[PDB]
Amino acid sequence: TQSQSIIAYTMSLGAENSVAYSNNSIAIPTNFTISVT
Amino acid sequence: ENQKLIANQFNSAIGKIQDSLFSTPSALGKLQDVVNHNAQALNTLVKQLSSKFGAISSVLNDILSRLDPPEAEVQIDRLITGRLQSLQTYVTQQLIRAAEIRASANLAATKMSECVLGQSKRVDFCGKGYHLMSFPQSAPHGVVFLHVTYVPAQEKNFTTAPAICHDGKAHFPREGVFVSNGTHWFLTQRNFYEPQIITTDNTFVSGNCDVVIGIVNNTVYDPLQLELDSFKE
Amino acid sequence: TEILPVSMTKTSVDCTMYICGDSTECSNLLLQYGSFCTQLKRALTGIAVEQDKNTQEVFAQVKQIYKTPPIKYFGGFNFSQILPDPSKPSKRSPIEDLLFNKVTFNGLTVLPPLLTDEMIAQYTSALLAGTITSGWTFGAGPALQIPFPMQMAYRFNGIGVTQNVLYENQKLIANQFNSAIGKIQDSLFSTPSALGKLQDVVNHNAQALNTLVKQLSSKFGAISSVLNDILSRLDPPEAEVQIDRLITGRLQSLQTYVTQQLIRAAEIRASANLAATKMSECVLGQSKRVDFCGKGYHLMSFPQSAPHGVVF
Amino acid sequence: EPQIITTDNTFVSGNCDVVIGIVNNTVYDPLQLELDSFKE
Repeated sequence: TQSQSIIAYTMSLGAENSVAYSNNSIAIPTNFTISVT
Repeated sequence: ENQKLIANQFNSAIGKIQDSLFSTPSALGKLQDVVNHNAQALNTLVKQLSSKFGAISSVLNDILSRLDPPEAEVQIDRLITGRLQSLQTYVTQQLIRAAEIRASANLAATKMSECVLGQSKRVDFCGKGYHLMSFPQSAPHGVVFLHVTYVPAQEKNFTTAPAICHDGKAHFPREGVFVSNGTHWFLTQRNFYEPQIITTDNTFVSGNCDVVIGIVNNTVYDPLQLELDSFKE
Repeated sequence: TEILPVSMTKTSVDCTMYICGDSTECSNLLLQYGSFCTQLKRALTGIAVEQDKNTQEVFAQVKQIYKTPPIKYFGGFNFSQILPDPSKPSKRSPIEDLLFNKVTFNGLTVLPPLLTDEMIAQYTSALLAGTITSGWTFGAGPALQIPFPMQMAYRFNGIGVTQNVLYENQKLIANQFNSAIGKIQDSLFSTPSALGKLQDVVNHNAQALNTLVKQLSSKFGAISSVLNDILSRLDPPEAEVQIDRLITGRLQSLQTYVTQQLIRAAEIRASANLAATKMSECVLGQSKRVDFCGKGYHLMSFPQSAPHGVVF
Repeated sequence: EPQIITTDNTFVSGNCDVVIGIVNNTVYDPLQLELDSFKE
C-alpha cells in the first residue's frame, strides 16, 4: 500500500535473535507443542 | 501425566492440516508441476507434427500428391529427420525427468521406512523438530507424510553448573543438567523442566573438587545415609 | 574439511540471437522449426530456478538470524577463524575469505543469483552463532542458550564418552580444537587442489559456454559461417539451403548444450540435497551415521560459505 | 525376560491419580527388606 504500487527492496533474511549466551543461565523449556507438518 | 493435553494438541494439528491443505492451492505444487510437465511434453511432441522443418508442407499426403517421387523422397526425408529429432528430444527429456522422479521416489521410500516404520533421530529428516511418528497418505503420483514432531516451548532461564562439589568430590549428572532457580539447585531433563532433588542415585562421582572449571558447592543428599540416620538413637 | 557444490551459473540463451543474430530471413526460416526455442528457454529457466532453490534449501534453514554475544569466550574454544570478521567490508570469516580468494556472448546471458555472497555469509554466520550458543536446540525449535563446555560435554555423551572426561580435560580439548582450526587454514591455503570440485564446476560451465560460442564459427557443410556473407554472395532461393543447414547445426549445438546443462544440473541438485542433509544432520544436530559428518565420532560441524558451494 | 519390579528398576513421578490405566501392585524395596532382617 505504501495508493498501492509495486515497490522494490533488499530482501530480509529474517529477524535478528541475539541469544543470551553466558557461562551459565541454561534455557530449559517448561511446555511443548505437538506439531504436524 | 499430560496425555489429554498431548492428545488434544495432536487432534488440533490434524484438524489444521485439512485447513492448510484445503485453503492453500500450492500445497500439491510438486505433483501438479510433474503432471503439467508431462502434459506440456506431450503437447509439444504432438504440435511438432505441424512444423515443416524446411519442407514445403507438414502433410505427407500433400507432398506425395503435389510432387513427383524423386523430390518427394527428399521432402519426406526432411520431415522424418525433423520428427525423429523431436522424438529423440522428448525421450531424452523423459529420461531426465524419470531419473529425477526415481531420486524423489527413493527419498520417499527412505523417509517411509525411517519415519513411518520407525523413529528417526536424523534432524529435519522426518519433519521440523524432534520426530515422534509419521503418517503416510496416498496422493496422485505421489505421497504425503504427516510428520508428528516434538517442539519445545515456554523456556525459562536457570543458573547452571557443569558439576557440584559436596565432600571434595565432583558429582556429574547421569541424565540431565544441574539447574538453579536462584537459591536452590535441582536436576532436570534437558528437553523438559522437571526439577528433581540431587541425590547419589542421580549423579556419579569422578575427579576431585579442584579439577572442574565452574564447579559449585551444593549438598548431595544420600538416601542410604539418611535411612541409616533414622534407625539410630 | 568437506566441500560440496551447491549451485551453478544461471545461463539464459536468446535462441534467435544465437542462431541468426540480426538476420530476418534466418528468423523466418527458424520459425518453421516449431517450439524448440521455447523448450530451450523453459529448460534454462527451470535450471536457474532449481539452482536458486538449491541454494535456499542449503543455506536458508534458519528462520532467525542469530548473533554472537559481544564477548567471544566459549570456554577456551577459539572461533575467530570461522566467525565473521567485522574489520573487512565483507562480513566473512578468514577461512571464508581464503575460500573466496582461492576460487577464480552472442545471445548468452549469465543471470546473477538471488542470494548474494553477503547474504550467504550472513546465513552461515547465523548458523554458526546458533550452533555455538544453543547447540542443537535451534534446529528443532526455539534457541535455548547453553554454555559451550556443557554443549561439548553433551556431544561427548552422544558418542559413548562420559562428560567427566571433557570436564577434566577441558583445556586440552580446547587447545586441540584451536590447533586443528589453525591447521585447517594451512591445509586450505597451501593445497590448491582442495577446492577442486567448485573450480571444476566453474570450468565445466565456462568450457560449455566457450564451446557453444565457438560452434558459431563452424560451417556445418555450408560455404560460410557468416549469414551476411552468404546472403550477399548467393540468391535467396539458393542461400535458403545454406541458411537451413546453418540453423540446423546451431540448433543441434544449442540442444546439446541444454542437455549437458540439464545433466550437470541434476548432478548439482543431488550434491545440493546431500549438502542440505549434511547441514541439517551435522550442524543442527549430532549424527550417529558413520563417515557422514567426517571420519571418526562426530561431535559437531561448522559450515563455511564458498563460491557456488559450502564447506563443512 | 521377566524381572521382579523393584525400586532399582522404576522411578517415581506424580501421584496415584494422574495416570490413566494405572494398576495397583507392590513395589519391593531391597533396602527396606534388608533393613527388616537387622531388626528385632
